Amino acid sequence: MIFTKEPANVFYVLVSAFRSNLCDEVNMSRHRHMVSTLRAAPGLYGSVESTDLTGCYRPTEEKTVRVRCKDKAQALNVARLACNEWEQDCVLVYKSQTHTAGLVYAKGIDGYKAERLPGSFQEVPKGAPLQGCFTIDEFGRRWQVQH
Amino acid sequence: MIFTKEPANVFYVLVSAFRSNLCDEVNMSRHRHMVSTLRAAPGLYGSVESTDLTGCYRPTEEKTVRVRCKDKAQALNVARLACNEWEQDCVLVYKSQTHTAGLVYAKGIDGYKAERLPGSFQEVPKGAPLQGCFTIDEFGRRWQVQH
Amino acid sequence: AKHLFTSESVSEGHPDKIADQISDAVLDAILEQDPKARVACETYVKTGMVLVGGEITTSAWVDIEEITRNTVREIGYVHSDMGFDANSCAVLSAIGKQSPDIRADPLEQGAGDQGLMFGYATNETDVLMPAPITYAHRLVQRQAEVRKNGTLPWLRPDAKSQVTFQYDDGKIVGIDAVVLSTQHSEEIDQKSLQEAVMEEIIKPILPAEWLTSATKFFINPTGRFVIGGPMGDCGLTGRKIIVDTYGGMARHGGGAFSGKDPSKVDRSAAYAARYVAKNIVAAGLADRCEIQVSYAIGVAEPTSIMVETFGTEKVPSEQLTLLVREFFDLRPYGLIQMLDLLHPIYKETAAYGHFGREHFPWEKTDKAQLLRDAAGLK
Amino acid sequence: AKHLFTSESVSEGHPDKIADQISDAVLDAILEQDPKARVACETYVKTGMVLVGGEITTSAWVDIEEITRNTVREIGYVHSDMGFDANSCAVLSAIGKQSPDIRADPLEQGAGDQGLMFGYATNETDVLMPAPITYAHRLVQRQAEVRKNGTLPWLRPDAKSQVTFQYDDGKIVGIDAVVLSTQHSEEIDQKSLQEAVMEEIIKPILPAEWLTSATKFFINPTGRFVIGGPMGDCGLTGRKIIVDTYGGMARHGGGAFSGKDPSKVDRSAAYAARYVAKNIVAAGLADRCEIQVSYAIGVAEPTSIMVETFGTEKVPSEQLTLLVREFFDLRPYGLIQMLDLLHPIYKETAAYGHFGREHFPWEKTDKAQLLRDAAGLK
Ligand SMILES: [Cl-]
Ligand SMILES: [Cl-]
Repeated sequence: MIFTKEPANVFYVLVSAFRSNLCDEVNMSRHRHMVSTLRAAPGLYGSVESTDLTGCYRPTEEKTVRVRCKDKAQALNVARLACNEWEQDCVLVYKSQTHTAGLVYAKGIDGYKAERLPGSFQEVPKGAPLQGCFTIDEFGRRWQVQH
Repeated sequence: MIFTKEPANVFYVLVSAFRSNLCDEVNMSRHRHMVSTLRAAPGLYGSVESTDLTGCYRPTEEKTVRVRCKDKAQALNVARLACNEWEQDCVLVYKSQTHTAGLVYAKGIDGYKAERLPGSFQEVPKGAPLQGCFTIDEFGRRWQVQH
Repeated sequence: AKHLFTSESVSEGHPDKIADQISDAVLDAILEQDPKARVACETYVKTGMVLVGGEITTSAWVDIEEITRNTVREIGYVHSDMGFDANSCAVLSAIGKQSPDIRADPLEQGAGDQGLMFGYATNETDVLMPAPITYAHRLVQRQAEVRKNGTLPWLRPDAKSQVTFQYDDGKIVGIDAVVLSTQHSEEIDQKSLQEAVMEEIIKPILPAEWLTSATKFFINPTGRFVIGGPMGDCGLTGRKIIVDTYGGMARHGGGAFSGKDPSKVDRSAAYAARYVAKNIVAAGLADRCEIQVSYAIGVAEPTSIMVETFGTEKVPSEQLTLLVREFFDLRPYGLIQMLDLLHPIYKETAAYGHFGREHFPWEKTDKAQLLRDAAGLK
Repeated sequence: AKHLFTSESVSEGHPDKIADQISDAVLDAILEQDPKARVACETYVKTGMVLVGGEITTSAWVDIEEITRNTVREIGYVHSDMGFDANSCAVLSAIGKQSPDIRADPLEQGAGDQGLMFGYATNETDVLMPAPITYAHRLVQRQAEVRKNGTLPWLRPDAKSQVTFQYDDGKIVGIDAVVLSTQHSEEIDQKSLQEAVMEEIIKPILPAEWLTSATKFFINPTGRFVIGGPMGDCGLTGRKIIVDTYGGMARHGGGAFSGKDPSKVDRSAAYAARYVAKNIVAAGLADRCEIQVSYAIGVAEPTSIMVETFGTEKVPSEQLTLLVREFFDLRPYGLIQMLDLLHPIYKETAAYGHFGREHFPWEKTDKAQLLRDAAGLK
């Protein structure tokens, strides 16, 4: 599906500040702190559009923020912030209308690896089985990178 | 296929004056005689449109005449002529545009049986296997009642 | 998998078809004198006036008023009681005539304007056309034939038809509804009109086996239809494009045909697309074929060629697209050369459909044998 | 299974769209005073004149000349250098106004005229519309937005777009050709126009990943485009029906929309067919759905209803046809009641497509949940 309502040629970053080895009390503090930092510099990171997304993996969960980035450079700054300041392994970045998703490994002070995932970030039909990693949005719709 | 070029609501009779137990010299005489009789009374039998069709069965062959009948009553007179005067078992009769075919057993002086064949009288694609009874027209196109 | 499909058609007396015939009558008159002319004629028909407008690039001299009055008179509007009189109607001309100009390759001329063209062909009928549109045209054509020859003198030019066919697994098994609205004179009563129309128009045309007891007939459902034609409703050129080509059975690019010279791809390419679509089906390559050709203004080669067989192709689809480019020259001037469109034959094509009538240059299946050999189907 | 598909669109300055907007501007003015009016307006636009004609059955008083001049002035034709001036153009009115008359069931009113209507909806896009037509509308809409806000002051109202999408197994993988013909002033040179149009119109609209090096751009392929609009070509109401609805992706019934009041099934039923088609796809019943509704003049119930899912249905096809008849009231007055069409909202719908914009009554997916429960898909 082509989400033509979304403004074209912008980048969405799904980013969390959680860890699987920490108290959820601490994780929530980290998440609030990260959201503050992103909002504090909208010129650098872009506009935070939603803070009420849940992630998943395989089943653990975490709060995730969607940041709308106006350009690829902003998206890298968000990715760098997660990987360097919040010890994240990667962030999910997908295009505006095509939702062509990829994992960005911005680890390190300079340079970055971007791995394009095969397929597009799309809603998983209700009743279909979830496999591996998926994301639930603020409306309870389930999203996954589908090949 | 719907043969819209043909005039609607008329009947076509495929009729032969052949036999499997007679000399082909005699059969040709019978065929010429039958054609003369049909042409002699166009008000009763309709218009003879082609005399250069071959039949088949199962592989024997025979010359067949196509008579265009303006009404069902004319078609019965052609069928009666074949069954009574030329000892034919049946004639093939099909509609004008839909080519909905059926066998008519007009045997006897009065009354008649009509058996609708399942399907329509249609051209058999070139290269496809012929099965059982078929008809070759004056253009060498092969025709069969297809279910 | 039963499903009802409906197609409709209008007679030559319909206001939207009067404009089409008037536009093409002007086109045919110009093509007789200057075959290489450029004509884009638009006609607007109102209650008592006919407005003929457009831009013409030719050296020919034509009398627009004489052509328009003769065209309407031939349709059968002769006095005001019918609602429109050919001899006493205003014929305004807004035609802007120019002068033709005066060394490169003629086949490399770019398209004069951009657009989309769709061609369709199916082995459903003998003439390789959708069945519902063909019989819809038969009813209105029969109505004009009966009216003119004098079988039913009380008929009047305006008439509309609509036939609802009942398919079953892709094959027609009957007719579910027939609608035939016709204009008549006040002489005939309503009850006798329905009996005459049913016996003299619907019966001779539609096959008797399709018309069962479940078939519903709507012959002038409202009531009397005395005053019609241009007075009843306005008429403009190109408002009946769907009933011209295929009805609702096939997609349409949206370009009107009537009043356009062959040099405009909005008309010639649609004829060409039908030409290649008919040949592909006639060659046995596919049971149904749909061709889309798109041109950019000022560019010779088409911007895109699409062949769709709806999964009924005897050869791989990507091979068909190669065959279309190999055999058929789809450049804007190549269409004219391979179809011989520079003749005054467009007056007859604006009445009961541009397709399905075998006496047209684009309705010839001559390259069918070549395509079959190229595809290696023996 | 790669295949190129092309769709096109025209700006609000196109002559065929000026007539559509003028016709609907008249319709909206009448609906403000008499919502139950009957309007059938046809507009013909020439080099220096606008002819507004049709038949109106209302008690409202409207100034046709004032409405027409305001509509053209808002488009942006203000002086003769553009080829058309709103303040100094002839506005002839051929409108024939009548008087409305004065107990049966209102929902049992028969259709005022026969016709075919097609509705289409696919899960290809977010708004449940074909992708090629949506982006074709974006380019021309962006051109008008840029011209009006002052980003590119040298643009002029007339503009046409055409985008060729490259499908692969039913999914878009790129764009193969972009055509953007725009009218400008003589001030700007040709080379600088292409750079500005490419950077300011094509780049912000189309996704960057689709525009590869193989994409071909045709920006004013011929040359200068200074004088355009009505002078360049004639314009008539309903000549751009295909670009309005879906482009070439879906079949069309052939009935024009602009200038027709909701009481005419040629417009309301097309909106209703889109309404039921969008709900079926939104309910998850099918990935693609096509609805055909046919009416006979003087008959309330549709003569035929056809649902086509192209073999993408999650429920048996014969069950879908029952659901359509169960939920949606398709009688000619039932369409108005279930869509609330008696409002002056048709001026906005005659510019960049009647479908795909969610602020329209027929673009609401409210019965989607009910249909899904009825089909028992949980
Ligand atoms: Cl990416
Ligand atoms: Cl029979």
